[PDB]
Amino acid sequence: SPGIWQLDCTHLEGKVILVAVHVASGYIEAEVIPAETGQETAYFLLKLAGRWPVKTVHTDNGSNFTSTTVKAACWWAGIKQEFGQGVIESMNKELKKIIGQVRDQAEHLKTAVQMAVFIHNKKRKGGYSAGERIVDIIATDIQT
Amino acid sequence: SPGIWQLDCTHLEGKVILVAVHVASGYIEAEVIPAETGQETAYFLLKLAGRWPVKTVHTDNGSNFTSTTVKAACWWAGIKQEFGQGVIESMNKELKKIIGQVRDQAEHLKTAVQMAVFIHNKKRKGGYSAGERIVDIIATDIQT
Ligand SMILES: c1ccc([As+](c2ccccc2)(c2ccccc2)c2ccccc2)cc1
Ligand SMILES: c1ccc([As+](c2ccccc2)(c2ccccc2)c2ccccc2)cc1
Ligand SMILES: [Cl-]
Ligand SMILES: [Cl-]
Repeated sequence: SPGIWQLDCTHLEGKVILVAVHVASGYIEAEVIPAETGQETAYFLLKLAGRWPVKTVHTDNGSNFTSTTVKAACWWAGIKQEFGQGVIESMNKELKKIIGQVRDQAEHLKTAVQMAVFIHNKKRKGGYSAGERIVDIIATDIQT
Repeated sequence: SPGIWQLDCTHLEGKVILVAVHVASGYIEAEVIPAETGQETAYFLLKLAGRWPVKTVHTDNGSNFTSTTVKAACWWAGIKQEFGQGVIESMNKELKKIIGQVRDQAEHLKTAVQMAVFIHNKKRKGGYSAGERIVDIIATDIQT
């Protein structure tokens, strides 16, 4: 299902990392956020939905989606919560693994996170990359 | 040329808006940044290059790309500066136009910017939208 995304937060170095995964492809979008709050979640959701066709979002922490600010962002962008596993578990530990490997390539964690996203999305696995798969899935979906 | 992006900053309400446009499609990515600095430009460049295949970036303010931090981000991500107009002028005023129209739909400007990106990218112009065009262009490019 091409419009389904998974969104969670993880923690590293006293900071919070919001990680979104496009389920059908394994492509990730991530941001280091200053605090685990509804405001940050809502702003990220609105940003993502303007960049990719987001129809439903799943999470492993349902409480992350209860705040008025998150519900208003889902309302405006027309997102609904996905009510129904292997891919997502493998992308987050793999993201932390890649972060660990490039941590010394930047001063700040936020920089290393985006180096990790870049490596993850371009890594051919075979054997296309997640980046190649999301664009194929969406482009195929557009054309009927 | 599918890997070319244009990046500039604009100003509204005492704030700075970084606007990136994928030249061949008119798709936009934008962020309200706290300051017009090399650090913010570099972080945005690294983020963008992990999400789309960025080969060259053009700007209407060449000085925006001279800081060690921006050059290091371009080095790491393998981006080069594009050395060689209608589309970009039409997207920024159009973004400010859409922002003006939704400004009262959110408290903060940063929220309205991302509502404006969302509307812009989904607007069918015919007659596909910029979002549809970038995915078609990239997916076509991948497959030879
Ligand atoms: C490999 C080696 C060095 C960096 As550099 C850097 C800065 C502090 C500690 C360790 C590495 C870097 C550039 C941009 C953003 C984050 C880190 C770096 C290396 C050479 C010239 C400029 C910057 C990246 C990859
Ligand atoms: C993010 C930014 C704005 C809203 As609204 C609102 C509009 C004007 C000033 C302040 C907030 C909102 C409406 C209803 C319930 C919750 C939030 C909003 C109102 C009307 C149209 C679009 C958005 C929601 C989420
Ligand atoms: Cl850094
Ligand atoms: Cl707001």
